[PDB]
Amino acid sequence: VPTGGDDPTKIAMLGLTFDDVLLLPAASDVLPANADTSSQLTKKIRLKVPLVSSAMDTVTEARMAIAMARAGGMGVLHRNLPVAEQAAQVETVKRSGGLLVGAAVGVGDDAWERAMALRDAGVDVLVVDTAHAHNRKVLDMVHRLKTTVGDEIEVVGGNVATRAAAAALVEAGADAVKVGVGPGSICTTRVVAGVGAPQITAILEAVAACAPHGVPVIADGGLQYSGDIAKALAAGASTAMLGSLLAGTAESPGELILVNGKQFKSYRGMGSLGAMQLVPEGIEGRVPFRGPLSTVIHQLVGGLRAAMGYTGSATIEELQQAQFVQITAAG
Amino acid sequence: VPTGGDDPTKIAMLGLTFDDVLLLPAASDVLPANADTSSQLTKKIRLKVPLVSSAMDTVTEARMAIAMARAGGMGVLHRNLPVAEQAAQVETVKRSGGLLVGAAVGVGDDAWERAMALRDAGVDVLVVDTAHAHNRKVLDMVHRLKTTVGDEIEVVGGNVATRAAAAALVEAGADAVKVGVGPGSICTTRVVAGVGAPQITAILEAVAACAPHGVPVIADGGLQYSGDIAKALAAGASTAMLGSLLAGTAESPGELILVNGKQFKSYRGMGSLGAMQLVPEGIEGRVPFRGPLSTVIHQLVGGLRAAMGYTGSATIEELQQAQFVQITAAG
Amino acid sequence: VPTGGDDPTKIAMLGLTFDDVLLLPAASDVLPANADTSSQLTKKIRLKVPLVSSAMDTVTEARMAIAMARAGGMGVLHRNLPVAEQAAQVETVKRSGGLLVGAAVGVGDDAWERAMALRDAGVDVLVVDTAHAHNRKVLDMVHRLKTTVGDEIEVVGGNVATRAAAAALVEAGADAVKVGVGPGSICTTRVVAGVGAPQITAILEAVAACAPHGVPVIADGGLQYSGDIAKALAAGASTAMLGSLLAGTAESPGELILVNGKQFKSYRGMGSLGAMQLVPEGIEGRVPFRGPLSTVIHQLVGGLRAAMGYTGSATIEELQQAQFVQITAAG
Amino acid sequence: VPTGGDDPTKIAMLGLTFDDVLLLPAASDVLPANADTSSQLTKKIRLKVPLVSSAMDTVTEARMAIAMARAGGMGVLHRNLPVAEQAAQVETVKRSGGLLVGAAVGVGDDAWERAMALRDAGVDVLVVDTAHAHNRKVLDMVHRLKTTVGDEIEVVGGNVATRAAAAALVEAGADAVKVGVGPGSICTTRVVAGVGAPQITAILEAVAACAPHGVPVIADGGLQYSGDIAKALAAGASTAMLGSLLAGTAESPGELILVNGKQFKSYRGMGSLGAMQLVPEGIEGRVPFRGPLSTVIHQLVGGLRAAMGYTGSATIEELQQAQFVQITAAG
Ligand SMILES: C[C@H]1CN(S(=O)(=O)c2cccc3cnccc23)CCN1C(=O)Nc1ccc2c(c1)OCO2
Ligand SMILES: C[C@H]1CN(S(=O)(=O)c2cccc3cnccc23)CCN1C(=O)Nc1ccc2c(c1)OCO2
Ligand SMILES: C[C@H]1CN(S(=O)(=O)c2cccc3cnccc23)CCN1C(=O)Nc1ccc2c(c1)OCO2
Ligand SMILES: C[C@H]1CN(S(=O)(=O)c2cccc3cnccc23)CCN1C(=O)Nc1ccc2c(c1)OCO2
Ligand SMILES: O=c1[nH]cnc2c1ncn2[C@@H]1O[C@H](COP(=O)(O)O)[C@@H](O)[C@H]1O
Ligand SMILES: O=c1[nH]cnc2c1ncn2[C@@H]1O[C@H](COP(=O)(O)O)[C@@H](O)[C@H]1O
Ligand SMILES: O=c1[nH]cnc2c1ncn2[C@@H]1O[C@H](COP(=O)(O)O)[C@@H](O)[C@H]1O
Ligand SMILES: O=c1[nH]cnc2c1ncn2[C@@H]1O[C@H](COP(=O)(O)O)[C@@H](O)[C@H]1O
Repeated sequence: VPTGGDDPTKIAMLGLTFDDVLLLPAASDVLPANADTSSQLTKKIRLKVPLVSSAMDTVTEARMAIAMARAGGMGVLHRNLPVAEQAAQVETVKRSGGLLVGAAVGVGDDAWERAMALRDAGVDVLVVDTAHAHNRKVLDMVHRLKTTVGDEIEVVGGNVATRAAAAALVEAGADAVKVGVGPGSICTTRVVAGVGAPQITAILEAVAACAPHGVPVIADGGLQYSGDIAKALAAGASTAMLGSLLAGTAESPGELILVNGKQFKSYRGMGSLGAMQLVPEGIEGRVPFRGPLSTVIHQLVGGLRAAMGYTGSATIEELQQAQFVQITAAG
Repeated sequence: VPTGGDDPTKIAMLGLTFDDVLLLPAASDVLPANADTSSQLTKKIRLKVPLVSSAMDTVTEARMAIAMARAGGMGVLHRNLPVAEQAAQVETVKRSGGLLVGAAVGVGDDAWERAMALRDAGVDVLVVDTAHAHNRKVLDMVHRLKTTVGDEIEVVGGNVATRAAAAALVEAGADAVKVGVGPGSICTTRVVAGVGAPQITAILEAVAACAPHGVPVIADGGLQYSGDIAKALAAGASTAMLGSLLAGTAESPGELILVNGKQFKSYRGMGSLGAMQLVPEGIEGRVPFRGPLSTVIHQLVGGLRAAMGYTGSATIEELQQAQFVQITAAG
Repeated sequence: VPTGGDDPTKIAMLGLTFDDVLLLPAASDVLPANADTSSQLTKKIRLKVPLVSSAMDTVTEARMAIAMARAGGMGVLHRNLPVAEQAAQVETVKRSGGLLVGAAVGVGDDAWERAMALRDAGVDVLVVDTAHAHNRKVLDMVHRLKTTVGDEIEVVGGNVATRAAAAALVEAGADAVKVGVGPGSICTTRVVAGVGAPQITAILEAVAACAPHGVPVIADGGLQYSGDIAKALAAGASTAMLGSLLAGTAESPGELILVNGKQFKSYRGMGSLGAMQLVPEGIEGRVPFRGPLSTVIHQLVGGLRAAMGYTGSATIEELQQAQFVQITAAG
Repeated sequence: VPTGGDDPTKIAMLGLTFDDVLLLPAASDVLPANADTSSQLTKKIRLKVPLVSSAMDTVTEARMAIAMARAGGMGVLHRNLPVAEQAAQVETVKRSGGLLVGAAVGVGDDAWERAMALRDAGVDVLVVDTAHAHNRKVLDMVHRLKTTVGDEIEVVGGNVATRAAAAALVEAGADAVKVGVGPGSICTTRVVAGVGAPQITAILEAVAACAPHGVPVIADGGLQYSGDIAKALAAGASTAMLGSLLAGTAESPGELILVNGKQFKSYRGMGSLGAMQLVPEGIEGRVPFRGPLSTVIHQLVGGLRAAMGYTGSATIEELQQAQFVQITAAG
């Protein structure tokens, strides 16, 4: 084996991230303005815009979930707060009309009670929200939710970064599989634990397990540019979950911060010391202030529309069949 | 598949840019001073110097087109201005002697009228000027022009970045095919849409479709150094179109700008907010002031001549047969 | 041969370092808090924590060896000092309870006398401490020690970076093989001599020779993050030796240094001019002050535990079977 | 073809530079102090130290040639000066004892007269000094010199970067072949002409043509560290020619320059505007002042000796059989 040892499987794959690839232009009769950006969030729920906001306490509370739903996407309410409060945020979103909303739950002691309170509040999507879904506790939670409230509520499981892990969630009954172990902008898992999976390869592998069962993949983490949304969907994801790209917006939690004449907002990992309050796997940082969500989403969707025009993709299902070119460091 | 999924065609190629390769020296009896730099712009038009200036409003108006023609190349007049004015710039270039000149047209409502006004003004080359020529509207425009005014006017189509797209333009009747989707110095398509094609690979692929039909390829975008001109031609292009490298010159539109003691000129993408006035795919920037065009062209051609000496290429047609070595990031 | 010449063996391998790989998550029922971090230092000695401190005069004297043993690892006392003093440091560590301790010896004139004085002082591990163990003098020293004091003392040999070199140490009787030629943070061997071996590949190759004989591999040098510890063990090492990561701690030799408002400690290679006092193969540098050792070890072990959770490794022997993904420069 | 087009030979090789490889340690009974560093400069001339100074007007005049010879290497006197003066510098070196000395000649009108004046002055080595030796004029000059003065004078030809070019020089009668097109620290040929060949691959290819005919290869350009000398020799070169590494020394031409409190000397390409006085292929720069040559050579040879110890190379001929590991950008 060229890289050492005698086991060809020790280094299992070459992992590509978004920056490693570009979408190739293809024959197109699709104008960007006329592309259909709708896509499956879950087996039953289709969004007008294939974007959901991260379940983080510096990204999604009720204000963000309302704005996301109104822009045609969805918010996933974070779970770093009392059950009663999270449930009350779900109610607040429902007070603002017939708006879709999701909410995160863990697999800890209080997770089941949280899930039931969220169901009672009228939540549409429960997101079983872990760093590692390839685990019997997580698979059991997904399965139990699906068997208990699955007729009325769609159940997302995550996160995973391999084909086997995605397959396990599918078998447990997940209505969507969320992909991303280690790629987040505020993530330090790669350096703390040495664990991760570059996101284009992780998506390609998860989709290989999920698409044949009609289960949509949510690409979660590592998206830095609107072009990354198109790349993630072309790799086969059906939606993208965004943290950093939405944390700078007016609708995200937190105050404006002024440093050296420029405006920022705080953005922190849910595994940072601050969020957990220990061996943290995220940092506390800041992102540039970006203005209203509606405006940010317009630009992100605009980039996606451009990609759909270049690739001749009339729908997201067509974009999922687009081809890449791999690029070098020089590119 | 080592990079993920089970489809070997999902990642279709490894795309190389100029910085990824060097020309290998070869047996040579060619002195740089004696190399013949002439090359086909189109099937019928041969230039003394294989360089044309970009159809951009911070690169080519009448002054630049005149200087380019006099230096042995050609200018392509930009189309971000009224039809009457563009036509009047064509006339101005013709007032300055028997000088070749080209002009850009789109495929919009006013494009046909623009094309006819340019023909009436005496234009030599019409450049159907789009970001994505692999499209029925663009192919139809090329074909219609070629069938209508093709006896007197050469018709260039672009831009493309794949073999299939180049083949389509050839079949539509293009007299030259322009290659470059995403490589421009002021381009943000790669980050906004996630779309692009590294230029050495794009040229190699376009040439595979164009050379067998005797259709010249114009390498457009991404050329940063005189050495890149030689690389582009060696990959099989017949001419290079330059934006950034010519925008700093006296003959380009725009005033001198002084910042921190150094001289610059503005250089902006035609897809920047400023040029379009929205989801822009270019930036507004600045380039160092470079002095007279004649001097810049002398240096660029000097570098090309050096390459022809090292590779033993007496003509551009010989240079098109030269070989590369691929280099690493360290190189 | 694509890279030149006609000999496929001239460039023998593609060498990967820690930064080139990530651990892939796998099915897991292992909680990080419940993982067993114990591992073989040598054939007979098992540590609670798979970490030993470098035999360097800015990393390990008696204070560090005591703290390392108490944290569940071990210190290797440096040998840049008189025999009587090194022996006295061994005694000092033994005065502090039933604590494991190692000590370095060379292969020079005084090395045997040093080894015997260390044995008399009660040392548990002798580390034959060289930059290049693939040498008859080094192999002879290992063998002689093992045949003379091997019933009571475990004998480590190093350093190596190839399968053949590791095999030679195994045959000489080593109780552990230490791997690392050129990877240290303060090392300049790569630039001075042009010699080295990227550490993931070096570990994979050494383990291929050592594991079949039940000889543990100590990964020595180049570990910059807690995640690198997990990577090294997953590549098949049984323990990691740390210099830079422990040199910033309270228990390391040397005073606090204040530069530009921040706190540092000096950290220097044993092949630096200063340490040898000439063609040095190390630098004299500084590392950020890190606080108490106990705290640093907690964080390092915390990262390892996280990796064990993600990979489903209940023990270090299980972690040694984990798989990698290779990543690109972009990642 | 993965990188584009249908011709597998268009991109002929993957070119490695020094930074792309490391020497692998091997079984060794060689102490660095006892290695034999002697090596063939030409078929007949063996140096004690395998180093020659570049024929550049900021590196080698009589003072440098004397110091190089005394250190066991050789200087090549530059030719950017009148014939009478260059000849007088050769005489000056001969006045200082039985010291070896070389001198550069071109292939221009005055080159033959220069060569004869140098022969009359007692030169030992004539270096036919060009940027591209794969040329009938250069091959003819080499052949004519060898047939005319070859009994008393060794004739070096260069530069080349391919197997074919090296083969041509061998057939012309060269006593050594100098390798390096584009790698020099002050070289801009790579960006001006787009031409070059990474030096490890260039050496491997040249050696494939030269070693079977018993013709030594001189590695010229791109050596930045003492470790690069060992790499070049291991790739099969017999000596290394140094510009940048020797330009900072007391014995090089030029005055000390003080900028921002630090000491430098000027170092310029022979293809820079300044040296030629136009399309330059070198820059005018500065290098840190390094002190006496004797000291610099001691450190360079010290690094080489270290490499010989690590690789078990008792002689340079043994070092030429050493193996590499290829490293990644991360390494
Ligand atoms: C505190 C939580 C959440 N984060 S996080 O906030 O940083 C985080 C949140 C969401 C997605 C993430 C995607 N990649 C990295 C971290 C992500 C990391 C640590 N953590 C775990 O649950 N770790 C863990 C890991 C493996 C296990 C296990 C527990 O028990 C069985 O096997
Ligand atoms: C405003 C124009 C021109 N630019 S530009 O100014 O930035 C630009 C100009 C010239 C060459 C370019 C080479 N690469 C990138 C951009 C380039 C980009 C956006 N644009 C389009 O026409 N986009 C578009 C794309 C695909 C389509 C489609 C329209 O309809 C069918 O399929
Ligand atoms: C002074 C000592 C120790 N260092 S060090 O302090 O920089 C050093 C110490 C420990 C581990 C190291 C891992 N890689 C690099 C250097 C390391 C380097 C120089 N050195 C040698 O012994 N060199 C040497 C090399 C090869 C030989 C040989 C001697 O005789 C036969 O073959
Ligand atoms: C002025 C001289 C010397 N230099 S230099 O000073 O920059 C230079 C000097 C020495 C080694 C060099 C190694 N690589 C690059 C440049 C090097 C470059 C330009 N030059 C040439 O002779 N160029 C040339 C090239 C190819 C030809 C040809 C002439 O006629 C036939 O084919
Ligand atoms: O602390 C953390 N460490 C690692 N990943 C996190 C953490 N907090 C949230 N995440 C994940 O990172 C995603 C956001 O990534 P981003 O959009 O690149 O910033 C989130 O949706 C989570 O999946
Ligand atoms: O706004 C833009 N975005 C992307 N490409 C552009 C834009 N404007 C012009 N171009 C193309 O970029 C080329 C100039 O590239 P440059 O020489 O690298 O600066 C032009 O000839 C166009 O093909
Ligand atoms: O001067 C030196 N040059 C090269 N390697 C050294 C030197 N001194 C110590 N080492 C080795 O570098 C290891 C420390 O590496 P680090 O943890 O990356 O700083 C040590 O355990 C030694 O194996
Ligand atoms: O102007 C120049 N351009 C390119 N190569 C040069 C020039 N002048 C000298 N050289 C070559 O560069 C070598 C020095 O390279 P260096 O040791 O990397 O600085 C010289 O021995 C020449 O072969």
